[PDB]
Amino acid sequence: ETKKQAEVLKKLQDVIKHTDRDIAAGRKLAIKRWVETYIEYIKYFKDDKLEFLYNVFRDEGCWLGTRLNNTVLGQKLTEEKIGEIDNPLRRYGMASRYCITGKIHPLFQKRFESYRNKFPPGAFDGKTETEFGKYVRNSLLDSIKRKGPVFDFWIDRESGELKKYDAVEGFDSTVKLKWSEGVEYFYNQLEEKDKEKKLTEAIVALSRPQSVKRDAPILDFCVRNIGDKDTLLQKLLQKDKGVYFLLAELIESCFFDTVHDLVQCWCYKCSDKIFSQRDYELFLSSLSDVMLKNPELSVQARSLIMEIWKCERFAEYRETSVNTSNYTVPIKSVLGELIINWKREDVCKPDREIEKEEILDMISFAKGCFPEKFDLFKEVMIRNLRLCGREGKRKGVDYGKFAEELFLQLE
Amino acid sequence: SNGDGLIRSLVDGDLEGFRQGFESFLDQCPSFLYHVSAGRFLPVFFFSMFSTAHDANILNANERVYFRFDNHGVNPRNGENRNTANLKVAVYRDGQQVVRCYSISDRPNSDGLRFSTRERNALVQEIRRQNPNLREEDLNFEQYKVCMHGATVFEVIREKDRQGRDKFAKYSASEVHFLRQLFRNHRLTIKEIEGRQLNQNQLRQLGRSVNFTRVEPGQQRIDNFMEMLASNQRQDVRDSLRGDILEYVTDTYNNYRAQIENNIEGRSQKFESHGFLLGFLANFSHRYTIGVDLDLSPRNSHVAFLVRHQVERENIPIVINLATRAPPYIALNRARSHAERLHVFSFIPIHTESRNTVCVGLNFNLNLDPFSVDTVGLQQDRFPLVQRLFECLENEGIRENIRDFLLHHLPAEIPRNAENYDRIFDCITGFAFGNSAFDRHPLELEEEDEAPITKYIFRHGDEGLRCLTMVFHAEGSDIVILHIRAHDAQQQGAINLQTLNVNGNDVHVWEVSCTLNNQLELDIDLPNDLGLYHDYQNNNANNFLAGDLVQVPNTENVHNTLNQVVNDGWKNIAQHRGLFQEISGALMPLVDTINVNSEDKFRSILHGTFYASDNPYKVLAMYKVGQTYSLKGERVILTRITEQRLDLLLLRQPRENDLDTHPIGYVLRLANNAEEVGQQQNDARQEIGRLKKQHRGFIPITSGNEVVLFPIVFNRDAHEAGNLILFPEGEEHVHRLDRH
Repeated sequence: ETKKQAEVLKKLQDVIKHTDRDIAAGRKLAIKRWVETYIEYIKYFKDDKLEFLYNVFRDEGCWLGTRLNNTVLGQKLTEEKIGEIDNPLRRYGMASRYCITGKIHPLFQKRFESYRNKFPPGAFDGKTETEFGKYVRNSLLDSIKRKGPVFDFWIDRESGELKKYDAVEGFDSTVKLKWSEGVEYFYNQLEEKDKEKKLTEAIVALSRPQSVKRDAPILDFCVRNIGDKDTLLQKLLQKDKGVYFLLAELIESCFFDTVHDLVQCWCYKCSDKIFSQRDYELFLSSLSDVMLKNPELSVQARSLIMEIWKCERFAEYRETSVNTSNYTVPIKSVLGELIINWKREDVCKPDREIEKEEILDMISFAKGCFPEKFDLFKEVMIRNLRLCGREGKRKGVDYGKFAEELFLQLE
Repeated sequence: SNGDGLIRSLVDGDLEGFRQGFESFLDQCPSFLYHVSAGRFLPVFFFSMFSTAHDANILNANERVYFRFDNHGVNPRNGENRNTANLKVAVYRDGQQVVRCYSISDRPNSDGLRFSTRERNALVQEIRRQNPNLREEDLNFEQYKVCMHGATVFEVIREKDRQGRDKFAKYSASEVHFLRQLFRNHRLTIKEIEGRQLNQNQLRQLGRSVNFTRVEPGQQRIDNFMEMLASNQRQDVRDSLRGDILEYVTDTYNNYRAQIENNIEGRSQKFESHGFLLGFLANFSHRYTIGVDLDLSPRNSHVAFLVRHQVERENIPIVINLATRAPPYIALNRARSHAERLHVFSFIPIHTESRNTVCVGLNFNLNLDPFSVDTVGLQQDRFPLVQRLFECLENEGIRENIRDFLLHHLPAEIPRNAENYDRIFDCITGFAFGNSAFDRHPLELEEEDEAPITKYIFRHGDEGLRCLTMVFHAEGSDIVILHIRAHDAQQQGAINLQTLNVNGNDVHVWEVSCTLNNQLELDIDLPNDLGLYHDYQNNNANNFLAGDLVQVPNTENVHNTLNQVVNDGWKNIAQHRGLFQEISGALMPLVDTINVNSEDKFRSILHGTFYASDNPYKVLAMYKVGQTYSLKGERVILTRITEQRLDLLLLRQPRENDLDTHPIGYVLRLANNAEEVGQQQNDARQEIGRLKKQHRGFIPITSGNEVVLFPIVFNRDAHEAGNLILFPEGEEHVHRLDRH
């Protein structure tokens, strides 16, 4: 983004307060996702205009756990004024993306008329007023479209009317548009008999090789609103690596509670396994990555790492992950991150001793599986802790020495 | 690919096989030859290839390799220590009598390029460390030269075998430096140095001043490292870079750190670091379709590359920033910013439809944490110039974004030096005009309101004054005067805005002044509120500059025609002819005001026009399509390299059911008078024929088998709009791609 975008993000995140620090850390990430969506509308807001958003996000009614309540949020964001502070946002764009269908057309009619009034009456003396007004509407809609392809979704260009969408038609369209609030809106318009099916369709359509970060909040909403998670697994297994794609994108956005629910349902309740050895290793290393990027959520990331790593269904995967061969071992992008998390000094953690216990157990497991390769394992781990930089790593500090001290502790 | 491998051919003495394999690698790194003379870029590149060949299963263990950096040292003509060198490599295999020696430098006449007598003895000494039973009588030295220098030529030479002492040279480069330092006289010639006597201690030191180092395979095989990077999963690519690959590259660099860092001053860490990384990638160039995009311009140290077998369409781009002084975590921030804007900087996004990238900060000099890795999404290149000009009035950092927008879209092939000042000025002003004059969108105010913009351009009374002046009047809102002037074009005065119909009572007049300084940076002064419109017009009645304000005509019809041109009508000549008829119609009123004074000005105006319009999705200026290679007891193989560039390349975005990007290419020329017109059409049509000889360059950019090419000549002396831009009248514009 821009430098100003990082500043307004930090300002909005500072407003989030909560006693439960796990809840506060999750809500700050929700604000980050909100900013990444609506940065084009708030990029130039000073503190006088930002106060409106401060009071909106301070409202507990705008929240549902660690996630924003789009029904309450879309209401407050379309109000002209809340408690002596005027809404500084362009309200047409807010009503469009939040599907406030009672206000979309009136707000657009205001912008259409004030924009139409700035053209000279004799500007285009070949066009009729019918053609003149349609040209003004198309120019205005094309102008707002620069902020996103979803901002002409509700205004018919021939009539200027509020467009009407079937529940299924609008649901499929908002999934393709990667439009989180529109997907949830049209979901609640669906017949009950179709709710589970449409959510599953969105999940398998978005769990694809080239998914992006924007897809994760949609995948999170769909999974959270699916009752029969066992049936969802069977439909996801109809597509190659569909299970890996869903979990991977959720992990990168720190939807830990959703991933834990899926891991518990599909792995903890023959020889057929639902994902491969590589999927297994990429789950753990990606969790270790976001663990360092989000220290306030390191407890949840560590729990997820241990659930997946120690799952009895993947005991063979676990042994292979600590097999040192060709001067490398798959667990180095997990054990190294855990050592860095345990040693970081920019935070005040209560349970550093539990972190050390997990690290020593992981090392003892690697030593027990392949005793004749343990010397190379230690050599490989020390080398990786010295060459590969990481977030949360103390600069100029030899982390290979930390590995040497842990190996010496285990005799 | 289908080659044998660069090192494999070289070691076997297959000079022809090495040549074809190397020009295939040059097709993969189109900017490689721009830097072959920058420091030790070329020696380190070849050293990296030799030092990782065993680990890549290219050479066998019994094929022992020895090397040394023969640094050029002090220049006898200015006394300054040079940072260039010759790389000298020898391969020896027990049981084989032939010992092949290679001398690698940018020029075949580079100082001390030949193997010296003391270098032969030091090499034999190294060979004997592993083979104690060596018989030198059974050794047959085959000596080679590998050089490439700027057009650009690359030469592979089998040196003639010389008899007796002439078999090896008297001094290497470093020996001459050693003796010039010993005698404290850097201007001494080799003949003068020969005359000087040396005691026993000095000769002993001189003999150990040259010494070879054996390249030893490590404990890690790298055969499948490119397989790890030929992936469409960003987490997989990031994990493989964070672990095996970047650990191997930095650790291998560390293993030879003493040979790289010692006996040289003023070492160019930037170019050597990029050469080292490129040598690692080049050891896979014969087996993978690797695209490497190198930006080693001043103030830039970027390498972006893409790894695939051949046809993959969504593999992950890898964007690296090589720092030499800043820590790699800062270099990662620069690489992340470069990757976010990859559509602006690189041709890599043309070869992959991935929306995810992996970014890397790397600094070989650090012992701890020489690299850091992250992933970032790829953003669209859609900067609204006029909209940001109004926004920068009250907001910080927007001036930097406006400056970056103009500078980053300059053609990379134009160096930013005082010799090319007018070239850069023509490009900035022409691009800024095309963007602003052809942007059809109204101004979006911060408050919930929209206003149309009437655009003007000011024709200064002095036709020699190098200054682009434009005025943007949003209805009911403020007025912005934009200046982009040269360093010697400073003025004292105001632009008369009486022709404008200002109906609002709050309309202000702003001034945004840009200057291209003598260092070819673009300074944008803080915007100045010149007061209310009627207040501004009251004042300056005795301070109005001489000139005329011309209104930019409407250009909405160009966007609609561009939509039809890039899509359904991309092979219809009549559709292209109509597009330039409308561009001619919009430009003719102001042709002498915008002043299309050069081919750069004409090209940049069309670049800004095509950028602002929704179609085409992507437009590239001076896009390199590829290059051509001409071939011209001693065997000298000399190859001349000729580049084929497209003045303008227009591309669609690949859709799911429409993989054809409809590549449109325009060859642009400028004619100042009628006599030049026929000669400019002939040169433009001849350049078209040169482009029709290139097929492999167009294949990766489209899924179809056709490329549309049109010669375009700007007629500066045209009297009517119908002849301003000359389009071919009445086949010959569809280049059929032969994928056979």
